[PDB]
Amino acid sequence: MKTVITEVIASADSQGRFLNNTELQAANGRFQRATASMEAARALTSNADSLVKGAVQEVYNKFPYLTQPGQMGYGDTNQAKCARDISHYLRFITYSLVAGGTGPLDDYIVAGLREVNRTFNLSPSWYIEALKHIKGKVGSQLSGQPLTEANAYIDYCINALS
Amino acid sequence: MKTVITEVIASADSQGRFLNNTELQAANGRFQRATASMEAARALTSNADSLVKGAVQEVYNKFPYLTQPGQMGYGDTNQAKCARDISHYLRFITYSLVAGGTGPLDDYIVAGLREVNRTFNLSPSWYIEALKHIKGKVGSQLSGQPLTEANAYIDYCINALS
Amino acid sequence: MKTVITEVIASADSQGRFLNNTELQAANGRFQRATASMEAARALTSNADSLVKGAVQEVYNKFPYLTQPGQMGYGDTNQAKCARDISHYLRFITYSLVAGGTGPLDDYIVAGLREVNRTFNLSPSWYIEALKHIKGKVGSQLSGQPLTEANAYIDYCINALS
Amino acid sequence: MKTVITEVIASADSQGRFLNNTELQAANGRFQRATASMEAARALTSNADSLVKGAVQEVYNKFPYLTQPGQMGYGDTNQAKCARDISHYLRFITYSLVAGGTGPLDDYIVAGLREVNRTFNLSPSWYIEALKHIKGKVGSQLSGQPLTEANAYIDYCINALS
Amino acid sequence: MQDAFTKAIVAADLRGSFLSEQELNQLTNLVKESNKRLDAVNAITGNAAEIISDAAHKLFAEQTDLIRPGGNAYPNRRMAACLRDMEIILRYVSYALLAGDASVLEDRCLNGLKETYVALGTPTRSVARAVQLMKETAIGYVNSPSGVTRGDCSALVNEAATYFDKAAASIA
Amino acid sequence: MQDAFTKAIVAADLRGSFLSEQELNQLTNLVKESNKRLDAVNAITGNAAEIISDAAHKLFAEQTDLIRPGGNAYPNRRMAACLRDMEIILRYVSYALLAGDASVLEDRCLNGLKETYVALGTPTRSVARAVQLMKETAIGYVNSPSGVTRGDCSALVNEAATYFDKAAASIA
Amino acid sequence: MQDAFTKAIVAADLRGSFLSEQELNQLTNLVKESNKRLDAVNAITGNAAEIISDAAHKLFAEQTDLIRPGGNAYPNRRMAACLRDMEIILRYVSYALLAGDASVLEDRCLNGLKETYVALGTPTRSVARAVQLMKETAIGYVNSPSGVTRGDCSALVNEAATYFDKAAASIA
Amino acid sequence: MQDAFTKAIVAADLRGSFLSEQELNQLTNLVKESNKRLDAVNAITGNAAEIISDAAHKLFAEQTDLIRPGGNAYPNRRMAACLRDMEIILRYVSYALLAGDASVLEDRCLNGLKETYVALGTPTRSVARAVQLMKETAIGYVNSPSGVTRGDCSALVNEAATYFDKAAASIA
Amino acid sequence: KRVAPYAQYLTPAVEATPDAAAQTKLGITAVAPDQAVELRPNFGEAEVQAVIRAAYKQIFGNTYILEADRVVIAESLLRNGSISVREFVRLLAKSDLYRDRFFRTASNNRFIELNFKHFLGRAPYSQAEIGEHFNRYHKSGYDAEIDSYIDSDEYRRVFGENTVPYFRGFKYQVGQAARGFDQMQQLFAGDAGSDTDRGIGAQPAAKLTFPLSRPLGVTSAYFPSSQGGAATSDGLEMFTRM
Ligand SMILES: CCC1=C(C)/C(=C/C2=NC(=C\c3[nH]c(/C=C4\NC(=O)[C@H](C)[C@H]4CC)c(C)c3CCC(=O)O)/C(CCC(=O)O)=C2C)NC1=O
Ligand SMILES: CCC1=C(C)/C(=C/C2=NC(=C\c3[nH]c(/C=C4\NC(=O)[C@H](C)[C@H]4CC)c(C)c3CCC(=O)O)/C(CCC(=O)O)=C2C)NC1=O
Ligand SMILES: CCC1=C(C)/C(=C/C2=NC(=C\c3[nH]c(/C=C4\NC(=O)[C@H](C)[C@H]4CC)c(C)c3CCC(=O)O)/C(CCC(=O)O)=C2C)NC1=O
Ligand SMILES: CCC1=C(C)/C(=C/C2=NC(=C\c3[nH]c(/C=C4\NC(=O)[C@H](C)[C@H]4CC)c(C)c3CCC(=O)O)/C(CCC(=O)O)=C2C)NC1=O
Ligand SMILES: CCC1=C(C)/C(=C/C2=NC(=C\c3[nH]c(/C=C4\NC(=O)[C@H](C)[C@H]4CC)c(C)c3CCC(=O)O)/C(CCC(=O)O)=C2C)NC1=O
Ligand SMILES: CCC1=C(C)/C(=C/C2=NC(=C\c3[nH]c(/C=C4\NC(=O)[C@H](C)[C@H]4CC)c(C)c3CCC(=O)O)/C(CCC(=O)O)=C2C)NC1=O
Ligand SMILES: CCC1=C(C)/C(=C/C2=NC(=C\c3[nH]c(/C=C4\NC(=O)[C@H](C)[C@H]4CC)c(C)c3CCC(=O)O)/C(CCC(=O)O)=C2C)NC1=O
Ligand SMILES: CCC1=C(C)/C(=C/C2=NC(=C\c3[nH]c(/C=C4\NC(=O)[C@H](C)[C@H]4CC)c(C)c3CCC(=O)O)/C(CCC(=O)O)=C2C)NC1=O
Ligand SMILES: CCC1=C(C)/C(=C/C2=NC(=C\c3[nH]c(/C=C4\NC(=O)[C@H](C)[C@H]4CC)c(C)c3CCC(=O)O)/C(CCC(=O)O)=C2C)NC1=O
Ligand SMILES: CCC1=C(C)/C(=C/C2=NC(=C\c3[nH]c(/C=C4\NC(=O)[C@H](C)[C@H]4CC)c(C)c3CCC(=O)O)/C(CCC(=O)O)=C2C)NC1=O
Repeated sequence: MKTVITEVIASADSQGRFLNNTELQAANGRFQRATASMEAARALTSNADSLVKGAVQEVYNKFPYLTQPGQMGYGDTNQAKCARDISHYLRFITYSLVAGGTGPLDDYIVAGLREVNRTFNLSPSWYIEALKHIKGKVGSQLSGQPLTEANAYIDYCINALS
Repeated sequence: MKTVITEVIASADSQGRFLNNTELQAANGRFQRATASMEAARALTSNADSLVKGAVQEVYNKFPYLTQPGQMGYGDTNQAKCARDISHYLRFITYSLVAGGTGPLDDYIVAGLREVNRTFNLSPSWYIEALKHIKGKVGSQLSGQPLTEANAYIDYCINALS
Repeated sequence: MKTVITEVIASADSQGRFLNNTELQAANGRFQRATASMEAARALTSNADSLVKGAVQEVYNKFPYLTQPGQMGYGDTNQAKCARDISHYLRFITYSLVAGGTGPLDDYIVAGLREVNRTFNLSPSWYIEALKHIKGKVGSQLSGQPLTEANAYIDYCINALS
Repeated sequence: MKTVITEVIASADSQGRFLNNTELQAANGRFQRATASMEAARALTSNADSLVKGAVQEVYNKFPYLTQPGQMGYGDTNQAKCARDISHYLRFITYSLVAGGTGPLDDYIVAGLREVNRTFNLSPSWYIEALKHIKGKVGSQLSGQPLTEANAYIDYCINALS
Repeated sequence: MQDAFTKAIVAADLRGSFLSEQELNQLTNLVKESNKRLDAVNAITGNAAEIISDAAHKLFAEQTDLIRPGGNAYPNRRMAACLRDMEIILRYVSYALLAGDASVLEDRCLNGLKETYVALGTPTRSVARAVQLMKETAIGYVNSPSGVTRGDCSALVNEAATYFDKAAASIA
Repeated sequence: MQDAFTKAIVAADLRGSFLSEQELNQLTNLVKESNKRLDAVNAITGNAAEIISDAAHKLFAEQTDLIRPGGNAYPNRRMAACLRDMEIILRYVSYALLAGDASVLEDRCLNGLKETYVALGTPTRSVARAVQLMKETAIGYVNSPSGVTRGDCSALVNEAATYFDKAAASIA
Repeated sequence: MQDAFTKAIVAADLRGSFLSEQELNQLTNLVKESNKRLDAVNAITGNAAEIISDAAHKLFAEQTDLIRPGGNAYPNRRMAACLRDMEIILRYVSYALLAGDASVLEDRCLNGLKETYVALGTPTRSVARAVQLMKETAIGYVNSPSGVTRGDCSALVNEAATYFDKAAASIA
Repeated sequence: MQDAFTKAIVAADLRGSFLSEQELNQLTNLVKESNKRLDAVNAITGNAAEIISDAAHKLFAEQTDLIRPGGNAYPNRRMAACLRDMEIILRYVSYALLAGDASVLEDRCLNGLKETYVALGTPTRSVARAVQLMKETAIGYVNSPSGVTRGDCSALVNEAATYFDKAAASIA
Repeated sequence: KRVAPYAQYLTPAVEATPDAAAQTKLGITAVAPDQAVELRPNFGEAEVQAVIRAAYKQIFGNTYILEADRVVIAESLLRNGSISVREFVRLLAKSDLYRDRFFRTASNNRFIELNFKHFLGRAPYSQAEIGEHFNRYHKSGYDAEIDSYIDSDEYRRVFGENTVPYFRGFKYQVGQAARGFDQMQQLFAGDAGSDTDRGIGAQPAAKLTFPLSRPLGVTSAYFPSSQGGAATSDGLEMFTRM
């Protein structure tokens, strides 16, 4: 799972050398950065419930037609599986925030994304719009380096979907 | 075993791909062609006995010296193993006719031919002359596309031996 | 071109290594054995042609149908190209004797032999019989280690043709 | 284990050809050379005791400081392990003499030498000086091709250590 | 590959929920002690050669059979292989120590290792011992270094020990 | 790879010793008989094709089932696989005759040879027989060659036989 | 690859002829001097390291420019490359000397070498000089060795020189 | 050949358009600063000889190897060639400075130049340095001249620098 | 000055062995292996044959490649000198004989094992490693899948462009997982052993699936041992030293 520590350890192993300064210096960054990351994580964690309901709705408000009959934003099961999916994204964002890298996002959401979405007729546009909305609201839950961190990972998902 | 069917399937598989109109068009050729092929096969099948005795003799008539003592066309066992060998060739010709490709010839006679013939002091010239004779007589057992098919495979063996 | 000298040098080079006592011992063998080799070479050199005319004829005497019209031992050009070819073999045998290895034979006669003989309808049997005869007569031109050397290379050609 | 015999066999195998006359002389070199080699071997074998004590001492006489306290030529165990090590070298020299190649030296002393010496703080200079001394005394135990052989292998060790 | 955070994340995900304020603060503490951790990894890196060398000298002091003919650290080729393995294991122990998780050690180094040595005829009990000696000296260095701020590194010294002890147990 | 000298050396080293005067003279004798050995290896090389061919003719004379459909030397592809096999073994035997040691034969050939054949459905007893026939003819040639100096080659003929017999035993 | 015999053979073949009695005896003489040749090749092998080292010491004694930053034998990486090339060239010169023909040297070492160095910015004149120094010392050793039978090796010393001189000329 | 206006025109034409009000005013500004530009070109012309001379003195002060035998600015012929190249490059830099575009410099001086020098064995890093020294002194003169009206020439000093820096980069 | 006796030190040695492990294991001696038949400049005929004979054995899994089936054009380019050993390989791997012999009748799992053997000379270190390859087959098809071994950092770093691939599984390579070593033994059958399907035609079920997934295992608790011999205890240790 791609993270600062993991990456440097892997580098060392490949080189078959020793945890030198370059590596130690790089690792310090990840440690020094944990405070901002983990503040973002705690805020995203406790607001999860509403961040998810906010983004779910925004998908329907931006794509009104989705909520009409015969469509994929209709009936309990579609709307249920949607909330769940955005919740998966926020969950992995918090994980990436805590982990010190994109690993959790890369391994659990990015690897395979397009194939899955294409087989199931899920448009990335919805998911981008869910995330754009989550990004709007996270503007007032955080600030400074915790916000920058939250943003880094939200944007990473938007770019991944694109 | 090389047939039109196996070839197109091999080519699909190796690109990780379902059979498409290109490959099904190909298969139709093999199926459309079966009638002529199988007529050649039936004629070669029932005349086998005499086609073999005709070609065996012709090897001795073209290489008179073979039938003298101390030579390889002398005694029951050489002359027996000869008839058998031409019979093997005609057999695989009929198989190649029925199969829709050279596979049976490639796998059971061509692969290894020269090494074997070289270790056992068997001259290809005999076998070419057996086949040239078989080709002469098959001129009046068949005609049209069955003859063309019979010819295709007889000639294929002659080129394998040159 | 394979000689004891080239072989040890090749083996050193391929390990990025100076010649060592192993390789110089080897070279001494080749130099110690030059006297016998070169005596064989001088004897084979001066008693030469007739070997070719003797073997050419023997090909026709053993394959009588050869010297008959319509055959490949008939007319000045076939019989001329035959003498030449046996002469090529004896020439490369002397070269291999002088060189201290099979290189000249490998590079100028063995590489490609079968393809050529097969395209031109040349039976190895003739050439083996030319060489078997040359081997019979060289029994009384040489003896001891010069004969063993002559034999080594004649036999090498016969195995190349089987 | 590198000997003239193993080398030519390796080259054939990798090449699939019968041991033939080019190769046989290589082998003849190794066999012709055995007498000188094995005379060197017997002389080095029976003088081993003193050759070792002579070289051990010479390491201390050339590096006087080694024998002072706190140093690596001091105390029974260092001085014991030294004699042993030179004895290992002379042993493998005799083996290389008897074997007809550097194999025993390559496999048991050269492969890994520097890594070991570097971890254990053993200077090659000592070992070169042990061997230079052994080379001086072997000047009067042997002469002619036995001396050349002894020299070949002693020098081989000195180059391995530079 | 896992580190101590990644491990937390995998366990959380298997519940299908977010961090359990429990796990969050366990990880906040790892960040709290991370300067000490960096010094501990640095202690090993900065003395790797001596740690291997000193372990080695002592291994063969104890087991003089390994350096006799017939012995598994004889001739030079085998000794170099043995010295190399000592380095490889010390390496993956230092990686685990930076990571706060044994997985890199278990997955790349320890997995299959015992069966390799048995196939080779390498005496596993001697290899286990060489690992025990590396541990003694490595921890020595973790505990007594060049002008590091004075404090308590026993938690980290324990954790390093368990990585040395994992390797030993896995191999013997 | 070992030869007869290398073998001596490995056994000496396992004692920690310079070669015994016992072993020295055993090897002096191998050098003594080496011209004969070269002729013996040369006998095989110089008739390799015929040795394989003649073994072959006779194998299928005896076992006419192999060349019927259903048989393991049918069709041409399988016969070519079989006939090449014979030649390899004859060639391998002669390497051993010069090395003066079976190891190259056991390690590079026989090594793994039995296993293959059963997986393939190749009748090992027939392969063993083909090896016995190569032996008969090969030794024939070792004993009755072109203008070699007259003497006694029975020691070498035995040793060649044991290499043929090793292969046969290993395969059947 | 050619040796002195192989060269003869190629020229003979281009005439369509068995070797001339002229060429035969030229080669008989090569065999005549072959023990001396083996000593000459052995002289180089037995002192390869010192030949390179001594050439090197002297090259940088003369040309401090390369030793200073900006120089082509600075830092350690470049010096190791330069020492390596000295060895490579000495190696192919010794091969040519065993062979009695320059071809292995010209084909495997000298062909393209100048253009390589120019691409790299390696001063070819300095490389030529390093080759001249190797020549001086190598020949020194060919002429004054350990208990070799006394005789005249000047023919071989010349021939070795031309191989050193080929390399120098080709590179400068 | 291009100047800054011509460049504008070529880009406009590739759109199929009359010049943008954007581009128009960029060019109006070039006309605005043109008296300063003329002084800047005049600064170089008026001190060309000293700029080359002073660059030169300093180049050989630093790199005393160039003026030794073996060096690329030895003997007189080579020094004159090197002095000539310094002038040629300073000349095309002044042309670019009058033009407000690097193209004349790139097309008639820099194009192929590096490969010329490498073919010749001329050390490109030394040539790059000679260009860096010309830059220092040339700009010196652009900034501190005879009774020119006081104002800010830093924009032009930058642009001149990039022409010197283009040449350096292109050559090294 | 007389020697402190030292003959006690060379006794037996204890249960002693003599560079046995490779041979006891069997076949390891052949394959603790000298580097490949590299290609030099101006390579002569001897050199090309070594590379060509060698390559086939190494990449076709020692199956007999008969005279009737040589890939006539792979080698032609290699001799005329247009292509490297590395692209000579990439041209044998996508040939019919390679395709036919291993991919066509092996499952994916089985098929993936052999590329690690033929192409990198080692067993797959991990379960994930098979996942990646199989997946890449699903999207990119067969040709792309083969490319990945040859065109990869690991292959390139070690086999350059001129060395021929060789077994390296039996020696510790930096970064390999512990199980590389035993796993490689299943893959290798000894020098006679060949990886071929003629007996059934189909070819065997993948060997490493069960070996690949064997677990960690927790001999936990664990109390260490000081015995062994008696080990010093006391406070005096530092002091004596001081
Ligand atoms: C671990 C990370 C992970 C992600 C991200 C994930 C996405 C994902 N979304 C799915 C389905 C779905 N996704 C949605 C999504 C939506 N429906 C709406 O009302 C909105 C338009 C939208 C939310 C924005 C719908 C309706 C389905 C049901 C599709 C179907 O089966 O027809 C499925 C198919 C399996 C299933 O039916 O649950 C996957 C795998 N799965 C994962 O394991
Ligand atoms: C499946 C396809 C297939 C083919 C084609 C085949 C050919 C073949 N022909 C053989 C022998 C033979 N082939 C012949 C052929 C002839 N003798 C004559 O009178 C004529 C000149 C000539 C016929 C034109 C002879 C005489 C032998 C015996 C050779 C020997 O063992 O000495 C053998 C050796 C095994 C044996 O003795 O049966 C093979 C494998 N085998 C196969 O499995
Ligand atoms: C350098 C080594 C070398 C060899 C060995 C060689 C063999 C060789 N023999 C050939 C032809 C020939 N070879 C023969 C041989 C014979 N005719 C007889 O009367 C006998 C049966 C027999 C001699 C035993 C014949 C008749 C031809 C003419 C074939 C043709 O063009 O139809 C040809 C075709 C080109 C040509 O027509 O000359 C080659 C290349 N060429 C070489 O360059
Ligand atoms: C099979 C071939 C082979 C060689 C060549 C070999 C060398 C070798 N020398 C060693 C140690 C040693 N070697 C020496 C050498 C010397 N001390 C002196 O008084 C002199 C300066 C010098 C002799 C010239 C010393 C002092 C040690 C002990 C190093 C230590 O453990 O601190 C060791 C470490 C294991 C041990 O302590 O025995 C090896 C492996 N081992 C082998 O298996
Ligand atoms: C280049 C990578 C890197 C390293 C190595 C690093 C080390 C580092 N170690 C530190 C503290 C420290 N390090 C230690 C370590 C120890 N105390 C002991 O008595 C033991 C001997 C040793 C046990 C490992 C202690 C006790 C502190 C002070 C407490 C703390 O900050 O946690 C600090 C805080 C500043 C200070 O108090 O000096 C830093 C920055 N920072 C980095 O960015
Ligand atoms: C090119 C590689 C090479 C070979 C092949 C070689 C052979 C060779 N065989 C020899 C002797 C011999 N070779 C044999 C061999 C035999 N005697 C028999 O009756 C058997 C049929 C046969 C059994 C193998 C005998 C008996 C001698 C004479 C005794 C001896 O020298 O040992 C001799 C000594 C000179 C002589 O007496 O002729 C040489 C040089 N030398 C070489 O450098
Ligand atoms: C292991 C590979 C191998 C080597 C190295 C070898 C050397 C060798 N050098 C020899 C002679 C000799 N070697 C030399 C060499 C020299 N004379 C000088 O004064 C120069 C300093 C030096 C110039 C190179 C001379 C002059 C002879 C005596 C004349 C001769 O036999 O040609 C001899 C003949 C016996 C003798 O007279 O000692 C042998 C066997 N033989 C081998 O099998
Ligand atoms: C014969 C060709 C020709 C030249 C050379 C020329 C120069 C020239 N430079 C001028 C101004 C100037 N020239 C400069 C130049 C500088 N100021 C500094 O402090 C720097 C040291 C230097 C930088 C290059 C400045 C600042 C002005 C006044 C502002 C301006 O007019 O743009 C003017 C306007 C009148 C004046 O203010 O003096 C002219 C006509 N005219 C021409 O027709
Ligand atoms: C290390 C040296 C080495 C050996 C010894 C070797 C044996 C070997 N023999 C094989 C096949 C074979 N071997 C034979 C041999 C025989 N068939 C019979 O009926 C006879 C009893 C016998 C001949 C005497 C046959 C027929 C096959 C093909 C089996 C098949 O594909 O159906 C194969 C499978 C690969 C292939 O077909 O090329 C191997 C690996 N391979 C090697 O690399
Ligand atoms: C994944 C990281 C990794 C590890 C851990 C590893 C272990 C490993 N150790 C090996 C050999 C070895 N390991 C040793 C080690 C020892 N000998 C002793 O007597 C001591 C008890 C011990 C040293 C403390 C020796 C002597 C060999 C060589 C065995 C032989 O070839 O006979 C080999 C066989 C390949 C080779 O020799 O290079 C492997 C794979 N390889 C790896 O890639």
